Amino acid sequence: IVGGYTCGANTVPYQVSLNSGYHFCGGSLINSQWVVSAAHCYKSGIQVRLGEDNINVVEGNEQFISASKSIVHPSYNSNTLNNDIMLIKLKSAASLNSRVASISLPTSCASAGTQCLISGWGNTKSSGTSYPDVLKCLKAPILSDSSCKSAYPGQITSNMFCAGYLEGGKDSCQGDSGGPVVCSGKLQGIVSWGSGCAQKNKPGVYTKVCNYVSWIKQTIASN
Ligand SMILES: N=C(N)NCCCNC(=O)[C@@H]1CCCCN1C(=O)[C@@H](CC1CCCCC1)NCC(=O)O
Ligand SMILES: [Ca+2]
Repeated sequence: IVGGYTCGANTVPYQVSLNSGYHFCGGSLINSQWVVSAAHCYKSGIQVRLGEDNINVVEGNEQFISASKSIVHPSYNSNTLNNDIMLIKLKSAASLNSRVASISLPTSCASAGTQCLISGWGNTKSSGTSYPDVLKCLKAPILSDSSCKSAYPGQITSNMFCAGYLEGGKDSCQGDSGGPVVCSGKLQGIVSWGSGCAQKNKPGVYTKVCNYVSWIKQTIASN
């Protein structure tokens, strides 16, 4: 997260860290047994880490659970990142508590202008590399689809939306992938892609979760 702020230990209890010997992507707990992340974060051998703040220090509120199965969206296109969403099931249910909680799915999509909270352990430098060990947060509004499509001509589909600032300075970045974009208490987005980080006229692009609610519900009930 570039231009963001330290969230504060466990203030975003639904945030998860996907670990394969190291943290490689973020994710969101939707219930005691299921996590939603980005399809491009797909990998074999994933351990889901919950109740995390500093990812390099065992602080006492963590829950480390292995993934039993991963399901990438049937229409995921790795070339364009359209349908960038994947569901991960935990080998055993997590114990929900004040520091480990699930995030609600949207009943409807949000509109441009709505403020959202994006979080992660990704790079904090636009022109450089510096990875924080504690969770970073960023408040940013959903931008109009016209602003989004003007920035990325011919690359934005109906399954995507832009969020951030056209002036640059604040944006998600490498390492934030798969992380949550929560607006009005609902999971509205998943950190997907962008062009660099915090660059003028190059906002972040996110998977539009509201379009996948039915798929999510059907898939988790049958697995
Ligand atoms: N930058 C912002 N605002 N948010 C960070 C999102 C992180 N996602 C990626 O880096 C993804 C991860 C999967 C590989 C690609 N990669 C990118 O962002 C690519 C985007 C392109 C990949 C192929 C489909 C078209 C878009 N580029 C990164 C960059 O431009 O720096
Ligand atoms: Ca820790």
